[PDB]
Amino acid sequence: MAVKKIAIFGATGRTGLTTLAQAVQAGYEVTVLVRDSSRLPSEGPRPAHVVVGDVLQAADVDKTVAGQDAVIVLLGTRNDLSPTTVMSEGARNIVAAMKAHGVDKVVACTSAFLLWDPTKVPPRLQAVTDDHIRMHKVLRESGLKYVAVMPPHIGDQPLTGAYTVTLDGRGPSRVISKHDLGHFMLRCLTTDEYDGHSTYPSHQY
Ligand SMILES: NC(=O)c1ccc[n+]([C@@H]2O[C@H](COP(=O)([O-])OP(=O)(O)OC[C@H]3O[C@@H](n4cnc5c(N)ncnc54)[C@H](OP(=O)(O)O)[C@@H]3O)[C@@H](O)[C@H]2O)c1
Repeated sequence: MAVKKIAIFGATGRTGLTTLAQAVQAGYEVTVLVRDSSRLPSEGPRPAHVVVGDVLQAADVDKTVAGQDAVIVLLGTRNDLSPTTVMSEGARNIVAAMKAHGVDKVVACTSAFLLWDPTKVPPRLQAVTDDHIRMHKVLRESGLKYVAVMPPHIGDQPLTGAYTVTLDGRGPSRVISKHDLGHFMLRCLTTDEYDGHSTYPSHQY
């Protein structure tokens, strides 16, 4: 069940690339903000609008949010586990841009670790999780219609469209395919029922 319009942050990442592809195939008119467009597939279905810039730069974010109906956030740091503020700085700029333009809907990916007992989060992942927590707080405090997508391990299994979604939020499987995760990000554009909730998509493959 697919849908049509939007801006994607993090479209060049693992989940971003398939979310972008699914969004264009679905019929969405998609804008992306990318640091470097050579990381978009010079092949795959082409976004309506590519803007080159940095989510840390407010004016770049403002340009990419202008005129959108909703915002999808798949920012991340790849396999870099170092301390970072990119996601929380990005979220702050996204919130400011959404407020200025009257955009209300943001679907943003952090991590299922925000649903764990904090004493059980793997220490090596704590610096990244800290910035996920910072980003989530920014989005919660914004008062915008915010779906918090908190996935467990992101796998590479093909798209099923058959995953489960648990609200607020633990969840019985510890994996979600990147393709199913992107499918779910876009599904969240089709309904208000997850707004203000945390969501944990998962599946057994
Ligand atoms: N198992 C897992 O890996 C797992 C589990 C749970 C949650 N998560 C979280 O899920 C999210 C998505 O992960 P993923 O692996 O699909 O993403 P990823 O491969 O880490 O991609 C990160 C994306 O963010 C973009 N980005 C980074 N810094 C930026 C900046 N300053 N300005 C603009 N764009 C920037 C990257 O662009 P560039 O291409 O220019 O770098 C890329 O598009 C991440 O937050 C991750 O921590 C991951």
